[PDB]
Amino acid sequence: VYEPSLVDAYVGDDGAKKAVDGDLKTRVKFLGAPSTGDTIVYDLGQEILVDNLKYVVLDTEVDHVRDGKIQLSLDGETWTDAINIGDGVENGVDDMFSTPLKNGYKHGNQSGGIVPIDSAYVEGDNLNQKARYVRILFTAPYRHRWTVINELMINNGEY
Ligand SMILES: [Ca+2]
Ligand SMILES: [Ca+2]
Repeated sequence: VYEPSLVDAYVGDDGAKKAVDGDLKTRVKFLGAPSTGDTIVYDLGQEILVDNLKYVVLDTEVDHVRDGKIQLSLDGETWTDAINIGDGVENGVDDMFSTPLKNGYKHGNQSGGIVPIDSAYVEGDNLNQKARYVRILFTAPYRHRWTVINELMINNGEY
């Protein structure tokens, strides 16, 4: 069994381990704006029955995903939807300074104590998926912001 790690991304980053370190306060920035079809891909380090997936950022984070799918895979061949973000249509520049709450994210007080109150997240629940890899797939460009991840949280961080 191995620690999770980044295996592919559309752009360089300021420390990819920070997305999967189990610490909702540490965050990685991917240092560019996404285009349709771009991905960020992590190895989970072992096969896991994924019941719950959360993508967490701060509740004011402007570098949140606006249009994309967070997907799971067991084999690197089939990717299965877990979380849908946005409508798949490019947002305008008017959305550049929006918080994640403007784009359908939940606030931490909705999380039953799992996500801090000052943070926002999207979630897939009751997923019933076996997985070894997780990715963000961008379904539209957003030229005005980069991408930050505080955590891709698996099964609420349980053992
Ligand atoms: Ca983190
Ligand atoms: Ca959109």
